[PDB]
Amino acid sequence: TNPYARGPNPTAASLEASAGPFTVRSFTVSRPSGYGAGTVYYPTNAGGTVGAIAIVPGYTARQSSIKWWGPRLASHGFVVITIDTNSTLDQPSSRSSQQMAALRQVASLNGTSSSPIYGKVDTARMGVMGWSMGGGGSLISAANNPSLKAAAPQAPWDSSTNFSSVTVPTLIFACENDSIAPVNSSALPIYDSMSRNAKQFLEINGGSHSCANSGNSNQALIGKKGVAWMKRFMDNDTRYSTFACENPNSTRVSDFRTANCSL
Repeated sequence: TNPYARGPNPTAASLEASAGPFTVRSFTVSRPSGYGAGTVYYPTNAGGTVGAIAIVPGYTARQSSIKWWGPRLASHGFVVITIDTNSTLDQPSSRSSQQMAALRQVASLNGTSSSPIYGKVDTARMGVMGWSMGGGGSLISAANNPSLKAAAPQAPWDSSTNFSSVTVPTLIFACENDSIAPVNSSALPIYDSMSRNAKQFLEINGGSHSCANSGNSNQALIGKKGVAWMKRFMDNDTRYSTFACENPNSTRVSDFRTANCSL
């Protein structure tokens, strides 16, 4: 038995719903250490300790842009911290440092008896997500921290597109009609550069730069893929191999690629 498997056996319907099986609670981090602000989402009675995911917004943006991932991921068995950065103008490298500082504080809170997540986290199993410059920061986090178990940035941008060192399983959400971080100069070159990992490229048909943000029109598919990826690679949970690695064969997807990802 896989010691990290949590929750009921997945179905397409349960992964496409607005929330999974677990009840979610949240709190604001009182004294954030190394980043601007944080909200922690966590499940009640997930059946064991769970991995932690840190999510960072883009340039000029705040937690609201990426908030929907908190309850969505937490309700399937993850502790999620969404952050504001020290300044909304921080660059991707600074976003990566703040993302890792947020994970370090979640690990610290796991050992803090007064914290609602006391004893709820497996601090050896962490993942990174983020939008735009926060997506580039997530790739920087993966490159610099290969002990991370999964990355799933959305519409990523960085000055450099070369992430060939990344060995962390990485799902790239891309937005077909992005005019801010255009797919052909950002998300797709980033994806192509990664030769050392399990990876996936999922481009949302007709999507603008904000196509995976809170309030987007593809939460069923995007949330299914995000949860399935984190389940498969943070929990080593082979019940999610098909969901994580399959082509959706959906009109909502304009481009799908995957490598080293077996059904």
